[PDB]
Amino acid sequence: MREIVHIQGGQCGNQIGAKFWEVISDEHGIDPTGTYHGDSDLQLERINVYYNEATGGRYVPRAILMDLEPGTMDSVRAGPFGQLFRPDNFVFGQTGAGNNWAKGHYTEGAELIDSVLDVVRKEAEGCDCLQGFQITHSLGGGTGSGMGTLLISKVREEYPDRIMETFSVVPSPKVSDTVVEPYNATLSVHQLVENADECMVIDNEALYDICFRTLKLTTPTYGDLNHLVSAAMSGVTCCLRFPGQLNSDLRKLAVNLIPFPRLHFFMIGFAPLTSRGSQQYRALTVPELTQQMFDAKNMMCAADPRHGRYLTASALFRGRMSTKEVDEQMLNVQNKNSSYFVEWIPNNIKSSICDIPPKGLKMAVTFVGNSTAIQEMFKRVAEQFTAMFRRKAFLHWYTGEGMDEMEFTEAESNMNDLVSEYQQYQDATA
Amino acid sequence: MREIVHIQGGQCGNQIGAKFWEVISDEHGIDPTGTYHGDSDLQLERINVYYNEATGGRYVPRAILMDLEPGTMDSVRAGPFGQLFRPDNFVFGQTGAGNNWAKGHYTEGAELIDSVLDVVRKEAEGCDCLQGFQITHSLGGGTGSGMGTLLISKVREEYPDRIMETFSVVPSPKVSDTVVEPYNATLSVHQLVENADECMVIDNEALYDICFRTLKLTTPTYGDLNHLVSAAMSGVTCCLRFPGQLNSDLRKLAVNLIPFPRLHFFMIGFAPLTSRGSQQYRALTVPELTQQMFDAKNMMCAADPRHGRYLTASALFRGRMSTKEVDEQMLNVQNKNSSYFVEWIPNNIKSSICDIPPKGLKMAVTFVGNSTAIQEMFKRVAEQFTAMFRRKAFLHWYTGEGMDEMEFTEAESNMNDLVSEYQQYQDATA
Amino acid sequence: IEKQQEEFKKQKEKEQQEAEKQRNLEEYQKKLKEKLHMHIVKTDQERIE
Amino acid sequence: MREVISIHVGQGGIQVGNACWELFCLEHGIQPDGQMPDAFNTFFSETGAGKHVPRAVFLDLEPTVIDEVRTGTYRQLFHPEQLISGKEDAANNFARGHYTIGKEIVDLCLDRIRKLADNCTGLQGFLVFNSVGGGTGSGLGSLLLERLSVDYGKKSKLGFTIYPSPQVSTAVVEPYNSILSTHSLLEHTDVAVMLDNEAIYDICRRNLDIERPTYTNLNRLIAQVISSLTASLRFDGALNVDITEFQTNLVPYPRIHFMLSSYAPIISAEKAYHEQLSVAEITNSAFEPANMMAKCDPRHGKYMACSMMYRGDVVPKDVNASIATIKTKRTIQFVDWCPTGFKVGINYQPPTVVPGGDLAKVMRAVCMISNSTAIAEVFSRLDHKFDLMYAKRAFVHWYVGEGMEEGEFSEAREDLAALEKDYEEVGIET
Amino acid sequence: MREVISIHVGQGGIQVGNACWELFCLEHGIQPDGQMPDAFNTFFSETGAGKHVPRAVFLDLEPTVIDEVRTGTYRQLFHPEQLISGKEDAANNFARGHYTIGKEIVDLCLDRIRKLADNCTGLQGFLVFNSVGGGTGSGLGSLLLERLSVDYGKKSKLGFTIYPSPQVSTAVVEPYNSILSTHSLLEHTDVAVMLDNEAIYDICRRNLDIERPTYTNLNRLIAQVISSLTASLRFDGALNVDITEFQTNLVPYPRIHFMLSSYAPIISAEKAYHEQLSVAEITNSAFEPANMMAKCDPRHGKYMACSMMYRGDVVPKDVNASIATIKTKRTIQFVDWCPTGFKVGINYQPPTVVPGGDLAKVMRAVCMISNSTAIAEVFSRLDHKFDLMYAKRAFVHWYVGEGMEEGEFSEAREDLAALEKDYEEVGIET
Ligand SMILES: Nc1nc2c(ncn2[C@@H]2O[C@H](COP(=O)(O)OP(=O)(O)OP(=O)(O)O)[C@@H](O)[C@H]2O)c(=O)[nH]1
Ligand SMILES: Nc1nc2c(ncn2[C@@H]2O[C@H](COP(=O)(O)OP(=O)(O)OP(=O)(O)O)[C@@H](O)[C@H]2O)c(=O)[nH]1
Ligand SMILES: Nc1nc2c(ncn2[C@@H]2O[C@H](COP(=O)(O)OP(=O)(O)O)[C@@H](O)[C@H]2O)c(=O)[nH]1
Ligand SMILES: Nc1nc2c(ncn2[C@@H]2O[C@H](COP(=O)(O)OP(=O)(O)O)[C@@H](O)[C@H]2O)c(=O)[nH]1
Ligand SMILES: [Mg+2]
Ligand SMILES: [Mg+2]
Repeated sequence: MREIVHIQGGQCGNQIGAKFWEVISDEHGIDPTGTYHGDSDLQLERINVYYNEATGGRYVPRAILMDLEPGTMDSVRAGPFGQLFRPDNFVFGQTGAGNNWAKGHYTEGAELIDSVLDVVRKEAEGCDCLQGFQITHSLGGGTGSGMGTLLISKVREEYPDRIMETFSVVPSPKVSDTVVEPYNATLSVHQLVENADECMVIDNEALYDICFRTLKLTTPTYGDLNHLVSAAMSGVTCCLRFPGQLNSDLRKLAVNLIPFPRLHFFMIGFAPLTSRGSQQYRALTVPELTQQMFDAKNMMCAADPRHGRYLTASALFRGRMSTKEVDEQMLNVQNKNSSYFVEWIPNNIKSSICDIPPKGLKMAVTFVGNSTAIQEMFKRVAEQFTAMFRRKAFLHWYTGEGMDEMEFTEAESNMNDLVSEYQQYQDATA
Repeated sequence: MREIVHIQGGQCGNQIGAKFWEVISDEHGIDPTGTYHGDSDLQLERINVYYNEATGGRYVPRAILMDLEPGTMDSVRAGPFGQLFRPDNFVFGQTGAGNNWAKGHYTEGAELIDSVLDVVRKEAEGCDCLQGFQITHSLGGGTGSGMGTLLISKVREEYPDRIMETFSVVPSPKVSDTVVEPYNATLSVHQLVENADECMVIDNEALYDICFRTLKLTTPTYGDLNHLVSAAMSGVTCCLRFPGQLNSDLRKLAVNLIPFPRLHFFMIGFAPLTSRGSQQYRALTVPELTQQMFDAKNMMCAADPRHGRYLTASALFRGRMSTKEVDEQMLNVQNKNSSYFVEWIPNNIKSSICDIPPKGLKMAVTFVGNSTAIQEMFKRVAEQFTAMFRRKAFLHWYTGEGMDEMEFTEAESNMNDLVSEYQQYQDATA
Repeated sequence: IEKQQEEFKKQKEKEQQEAEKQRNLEEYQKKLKEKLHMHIVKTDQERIE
Repeated sequence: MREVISIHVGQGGIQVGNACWELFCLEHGIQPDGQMPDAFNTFFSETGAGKHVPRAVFLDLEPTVIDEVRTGTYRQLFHPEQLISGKEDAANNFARGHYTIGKEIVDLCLDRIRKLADNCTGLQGFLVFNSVGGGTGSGLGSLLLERLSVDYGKKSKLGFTIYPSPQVSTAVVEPYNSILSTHSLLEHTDVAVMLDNEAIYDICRRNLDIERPTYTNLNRLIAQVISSLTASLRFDGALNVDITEFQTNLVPYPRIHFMLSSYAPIISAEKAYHEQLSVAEITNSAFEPANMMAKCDPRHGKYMACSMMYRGDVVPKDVNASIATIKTKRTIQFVDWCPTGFKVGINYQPPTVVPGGDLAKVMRAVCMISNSTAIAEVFSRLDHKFDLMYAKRAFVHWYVGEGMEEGEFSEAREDLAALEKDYEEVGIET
Repeated sequence: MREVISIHVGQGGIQVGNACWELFCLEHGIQPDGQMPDAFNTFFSETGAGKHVPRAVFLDLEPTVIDEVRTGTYRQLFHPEQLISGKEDAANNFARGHYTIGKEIVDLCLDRIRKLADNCTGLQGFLVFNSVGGGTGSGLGSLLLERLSVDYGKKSKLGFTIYPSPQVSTAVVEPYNSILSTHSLLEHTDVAVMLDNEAIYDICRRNLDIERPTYTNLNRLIAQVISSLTASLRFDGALNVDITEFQTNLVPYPRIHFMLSSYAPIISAEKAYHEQLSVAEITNSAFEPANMMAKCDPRHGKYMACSMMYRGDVVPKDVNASIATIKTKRTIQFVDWCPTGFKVGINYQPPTVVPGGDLAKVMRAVCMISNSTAIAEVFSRLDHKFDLMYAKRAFVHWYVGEGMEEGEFSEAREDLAALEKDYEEVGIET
């Protein structure tokens, strides 16, 4: 019951999913052949959340994979746990977008999306009670940031009451791999605010910083960043698949973390994270988890959370632990940092406890906090956008496929209005 | 409860700690792998004073090691009992100070100290009831005498009510290994008087004299001086870790040995000390301990204690012995030497008894006396400082990093004022 | 001896001033909060109307 | 021929219902399978041959807790189709569980209530349990109370609500639905008992000496209080009290029926038997402000009426001799228009112990239900918390979009203001 | 139906309380576990079945001694939660234990005192033990006495304080807090008994022939004196004396209640039986100046009143025949306005012997409590010691910085001057 379907688009989203599904399968004891080989009874009670049942007793994820080029899905199939995905759900084009948002949203993405919407509708109509959808995509690419966001609007138009999740990677100015990143980032943020019920920003720069400083491993690769993102993704829905002292589905988090409908851009972090050589030194206790949870360097975004004030915060503890300690520590982390918490909403931290810890760990915490410090990312994105747009650089590529500069002006104005009205509440006082 | 954390800086402080922690571990029966293998029940009751607990049952010291160069900590790790130290507590720079006080206190030491202060704050906030801090460093080096003393002020600013210990090695003019010793000694003494609650001076010359005359061993090395300093260090806090007839924590000594807040520079000594060939001749009795305890050559400083009068004295007896004998001997050592005790404060000797002797010894004594004879060390240090400063020798190295001669003049004036007002009470009469 | 009396006289004067300052600040804050609440009530009436 | 029906709604309600239903089964000798290997009739019903069926119904929209109940050791006890479960959770939204999804479930619950009531012949009244700071709990409790008040009329209903702590909180939006639910049950429930978690945490910490409590320890104490309240209906006693004999003794006026409870003694077996546990000392401990089961100070207000139950071998003369002592004390003062304010009940059955629990076995116990003027502080602080966020209309869109009108928030505020004015008007002397 | 409560505060107080509580348990036949294998009621209370609980409470801020008590053979005797312990020691600072850390502990002690007093029905009075020359002892004793004097009023309190020796001292700052505590208990305690260590050391050396005594030997003699004083309340005697029958016989004026004690015989089993130990010789030995329990010379002053207790097979006529002989002697002279000054008590129970102790078993013993004019010498010498350091304001900063005012030292000096003038005014003949 109350299950969700997985939809991913683009190369970055496909690579994120290729590790997210591996993590989920390892958590539920599903072999790469789709056969259950788990140890505990609880591993099968709520498997309908992510997995479907077919004849022969094997399980198949309800994931939908889409891209405008076939290479990435032809590569993910040969990887581990690549056989679980149903071949029918693979939809792709023969041309690609070339990191051009217009091509992936107006000319090419519009004709292809009917086929993927057909299978999306097939998956949603069938399921017992829908909880919602979760979306993984990147804002630094053309086909992803175009087709995914248009699909968001199409899904929202047909299921207005369901919940919608988006895990979005925004292009940081530090590690830049594409010159046309500001254009399709700014165009995508315009559409994303209007339809997504929840959005979670993730930055490659913050992932590299975490890998270099906390884990202290010499050579980070995309596999480590994907693993961290996958652990963070799994931590959110853990209590929906396992029993606990205070169950809290996604809708309950939506109620408690979004004060106003347009303020739904969160930054997350996962604890504990320790190096291989120091994993024996540390002792896992609730104070040790909560001190690392609110650490500024532990956030999955380069945004500095002590440059603003938290509107609200959430924590999803895992493992068996006493609730009194959790509540007193949450109170203590809020009394010692009163300057960084907005004062006109008292008791702005939500807590939840799940009795099933991750495989290999005795305690774990997932942190989701809505803070005013996120304005800095939109500020720098808009700064680069307005630095590049004033000369109409690279504009002809977009304008040759039916798009105009008016949609750029409206997007810039709406993004600046969002930036302004997000900080409006930072200076608000009672 | 009432535990303390260990912080050491510089090469000399690191070498002192490398033997202090070995002595403590041998006293508590902790193997170099962190596993308890002791014999007595009392060995574990108060182990929380110096050691933390981690998963797997092993113990880890709450020590913080800092230096401006990585060599010394990369060397102490390979020594015996080097694995106990948590790798996370090691903080170091890549440049070093080059025995220049300005570099280790203004330019390089200021930027690095944030990281070490982070772990210091982590250690202190967590512990059950803080008693205080103890600091080991040398006044003859640049990075040590700069960063340690600035850290003293930073710690004092945040914990004004806790107690602070400093074991400071001052450069003697007899055995000189650095030409710029007077400058960073005089600069450090200026800051040390303002913030340290207790200070204990130790001289290499006195250690060599003791090793050559009392122990009569042919070839002294730094390991023997470190062992003597470590035994003296352990003797002070013994009754805080073991039961006894009259327990006396560090704060009780602070109350009883410091008459005025600026007179907190003590010189110490340890008894008994006997040669290998004469360890069978001697019989350990309270008179034998007390006659060696007040012996002038037994002091850990070259200062001659019969060149002045004791303001107060303290003794920390170890082992099981009768209190009546201790009190009568303390009275006798004060009646036969009335000329060397100040007359306007009667009964100026404090005694304490701890029932647990050192491993291998049946009785031991640690002596801490506040005497007016310490003026001679500051006199000679200031004499060398003013002999070198009048020509502005080596001054450009310090003045090229933002420091000026005014801070030298103020330091000299304050040090001379301390020298004068310390002897002011020597001639005072009732 | 002169220095001893003078030193205690200068220190004694310090401490008293600090205690008094803290008390004044606290009282002021409480009165201001009450006034703000009444002003808020009148504003509430206008929005309701 | 005397019966009572208990209603459990929400996660907290179900988790305290489990706690009370181990205790009742243990106290009446019924095995977890429901089989005995004439006092049971108050809570149970005979099936003709063999097992007993509880007169209880479990409600929740979120299926996890009910599924946990239906697989534990008590799977055979409860009737399979009185554990009504939904599919979609209200997610802390009050408007959801009162207007959207609770309406489609409430009919089945009312049908079950009718089917249980037609079996009883001497129905004393209803009991209901619900944690107030949640969507489904507060909303469904309000709707059920409103339906029952018109279906049955004058039958008595008792509510054991758990209000949020003064500063400790798990959600961020619980003041809104707490205020709305207080509005709903103010004019619909005959008795409401205060049960916030912080006071019980302090009780456990101080008396039970548990430093890491969980929810089960709290629920066991609540279950013991319920058993003490309802013991008089199913055991012989020298001075009996019925449920219907409350509004004539504790409720001076129809609006004022919120009171706070206390229990004594609370002590562990490790140090219980060293002291005699006389009736005087337990009745003194019960009146201690620190032993209130709700975090309110009785020293800040007058008492209106005290109803307090004993059980064990207590003799009435010893009870009178202790009521006199309490009337003597100057720190406890009653209201002017109430000369006598004590209602005393005495029962013979000593409290039963649950194996593996915290409380030890004792021969005397006291449970007090006291109505006092000091309860207005919790209303004032909840009102202050509500006003802060309602000034800016925060989180209101999550409620307006679930069918609730804009003006519904204001009238709850007006009713709380009326209640606070009424509490002030009653407490003034004539 | 007669009871007394003993209060033990500080290290010396707890160490003498242990000494008296072996003796009482041995004298009433109670095993160390508290189980007997109607006279016990004075010191103990019956729990209904089995063990007995002492009417004593142990106080200390420094946890070592209490932890030693809670692990010895007497762990099962004392109630677990009447051994109140702190975390931080006062460290010989009087201002600490009266203004800073003692205030937060005193409330628990007063609650325990109330809980013990409500059990007693015929409470005779309180006993208190505290070594005066310490921070926590003197400060907490002063605060407890000040609270009790107003909570209970006219109930009698007896203080067995241990003043410092004339020349032998363990601390260096004990005159300050000794004078302050004398100030505090001058107007707050009904009886104060002198107990300095030097006199008892001389007694042990001369009579017991022990050349290396420890604190236990001193505490056993003090325990024997306490037992002799309180024997008359729990054993049948030809001439009984109650505690309340003291201020009418030994205290001529409300200010004068400091008196010094003596005991006889004190002799070892190796030479005890060679002599007959007649009543005349023991009552002569008790009046010998060298057998005073405080180092004061009675030949330097007049006597005011002598209260002296016998126990064993003594006959009153032999007592009278010995009082006459003492009145005859020319070296002992009484004050002019007191014709008869002796109060005599006779008890039948001989003193009990502790196994492994120093004293032997005898059939006759005498304990005298004598009030004499010569006690002013200890006040004069303590005053002289105080003035020497207070002239230069030494060690005052350790007290001013703990909340105490500057002028508080002067008024204690004025009260001592008043007491010394009063003692001179009383001793002059009319
Ligand atoms: N005393 C006690 N309180 C609980 C317990 N579980 C939850 N609560 C309280 O209940 C409040 C939230 O309501 P819940 O009962 O957890 O959830 P709910 O009532 O089912 O409402 P939903 O969130 O819509 O499911 C929290 O603030 C907790 O303080 C419990 O086991 N014991
Ligand atoms: N007769 C006797 N005197 C003692 C004993 N122990 C300590 N004293 C005296 O107590 C004085 C100091 O006070 P302590 O009792 O030791 O310490 P305290 O009262 O707990 O005060 P703190 O130092 O703050 O802990 C010393 O001068 C001793 O003479 C003892 O066992 N027997
Ligand atoms: N975490 C992660 N990020 C990736 C990976 N591959 C690419 N990216 C990010 O995705 C961005 C490029 O997106 P792109 O591949 O053009 O998306 P597309 O246009 O939808 O195919 C780069 O800035 C990378 O930082 C990966 O394997 N893991
Ligand atoms: N006791 C002892 N003293 C040492 C040792 N090594 C160096 N010293 C002393 O430290 C002084 C030099 O200090 P330095 O190493 O420059 O301190 P740094 O600048 O902080 O690294 C010399 O005068 C030595 O006497 C050692 O192993 N033991
Ligand atoms: Mg729920
Ligand atoms: Mg002590």
